[PDB]
Amino acid sequence: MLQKKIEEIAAKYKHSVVKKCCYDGACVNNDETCEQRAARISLGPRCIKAFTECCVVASQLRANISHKDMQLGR
Repeated sequence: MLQKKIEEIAAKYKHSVVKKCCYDGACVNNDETCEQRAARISLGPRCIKAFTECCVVASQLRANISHKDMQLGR
């Protein structure tokens, strides 16, 4: 599951673009500051909470495991 709970919340967005936003969120740079690590969340509004959210849930998916769940579920 390199993106199961995140590809699901991404696809269930009321905005095709929010999909990419959550895409990075799950692929967050490393810690909390996801797009923040990027440089400055400046790709859109739905992004801020879309990516931030997918990156936070992804944050808990990768902040506790380190295998199928982490390596994949992230």
